[PDB]
Amino acid sequence: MKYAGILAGGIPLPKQFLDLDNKPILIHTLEKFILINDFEKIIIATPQQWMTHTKDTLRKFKISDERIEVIQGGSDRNDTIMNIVKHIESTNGINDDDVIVTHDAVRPFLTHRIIKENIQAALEYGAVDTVIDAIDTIVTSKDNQTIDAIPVRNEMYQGQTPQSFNINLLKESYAQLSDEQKSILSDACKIIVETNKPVRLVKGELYNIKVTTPYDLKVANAIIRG
Amino acid sequence: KYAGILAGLPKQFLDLDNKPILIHTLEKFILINDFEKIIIATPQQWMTHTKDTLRKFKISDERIEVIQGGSDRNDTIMNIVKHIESTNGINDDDVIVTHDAVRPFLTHRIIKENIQAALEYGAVDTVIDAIDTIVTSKDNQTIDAIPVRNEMYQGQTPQSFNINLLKESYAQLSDEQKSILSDACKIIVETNKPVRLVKGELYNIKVTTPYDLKVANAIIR
Repeated sequence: MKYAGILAGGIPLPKQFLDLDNKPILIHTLEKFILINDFEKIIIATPQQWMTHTKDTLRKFKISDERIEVIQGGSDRNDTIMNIVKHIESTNGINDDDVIVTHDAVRPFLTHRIIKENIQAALEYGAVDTVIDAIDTIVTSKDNQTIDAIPVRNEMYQGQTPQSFNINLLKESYAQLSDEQKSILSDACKIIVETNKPVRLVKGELYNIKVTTPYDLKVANAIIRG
Repeated sequence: KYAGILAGLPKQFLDLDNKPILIHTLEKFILINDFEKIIIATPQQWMTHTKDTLRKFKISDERIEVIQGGSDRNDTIMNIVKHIESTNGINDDDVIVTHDAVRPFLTHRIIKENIQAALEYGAVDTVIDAIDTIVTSKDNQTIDAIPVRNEMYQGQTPQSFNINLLKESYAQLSDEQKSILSDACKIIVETNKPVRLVKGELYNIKVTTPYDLKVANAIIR
């Protein structure tokens, strides 16, 4: 079975509640998932502080899909994903072949194609990162002052989301980490990488941006109209 | 201090809010008086159009000169410095701020900081902190590594240099080696000199694709 985990983080107002053509970013994102019947549940995890606001917002914009549930997020991105896993486990149990497609609420421009390919790659390979080829040259620095290296450009990618997993694999790898590894690891796919399992790449889109700044909001208002 | 604006219908003539990208870029350099010359290097076929475009948009600065570009980006940078050499000579402390014409959103701050860093350290890259997690891959299919997030930056332009240092570094390499390293700061790196960082802006994008042009019109509007 296939599940969606929508990560709706905190911060005056979290950016997923900003308006994009008179509809909050969160609603744009959710509408993309509602149109795929493959998902058994579509779970929005958000800090307690924003839970009622999330529920109210879904109602205001006539979201009525019976698969949507709003739950409390965790202490970091990965703890939030594991809260979603525990919610699925408590309500439906977990099957051998279950996959979860996790995705940032402030990325409203992912496509049907991206979601369906994430599901298929998660079933085939167990772990999936959505990335694009680096738009600008990647430059590395250990001191925030001088160049350390300029790596080979065709090997560099910028990560987006979704990030998708066989759920049992994600549980086993998260259990396989160190309290320090859990403690500093802020990427979900790094959980898999660091327990030395393969992570497949799904190519994103240049417009699959994260809306975090005013500049992003300007671009997002342009994207939403095309 | 010299400006070298690299101009490869070419994308720098595409309209951005009803004014070509090249003019947007040039206007930021014209408002910095430190520059002794502002040189636009572009292929022969585009020199008069370039000149005409500057006249059409009331660019009236005696420091602007349009010269013939080179066989690649690095050969064009060296065409610029050789033009500077033939016209004015080179002083010990001369710097050049090189910049892509299709990056119209650089700021006064960025240019001024590029000037200080070139005078202080000899070589400078304009970069921004990586907005997304950087992932590496050897097969274009599976992750190889996820490097440390705070060490990752995205390179933009300007890239600015003490001119004698750049002459010396380009002279000590192979032109085949030069072309396989087409980043100017990568060539300085490979000639064993340090490169200082100046922080750009998230909007200091290059306008190369139709999608980029849409984003650029969104930024400006």
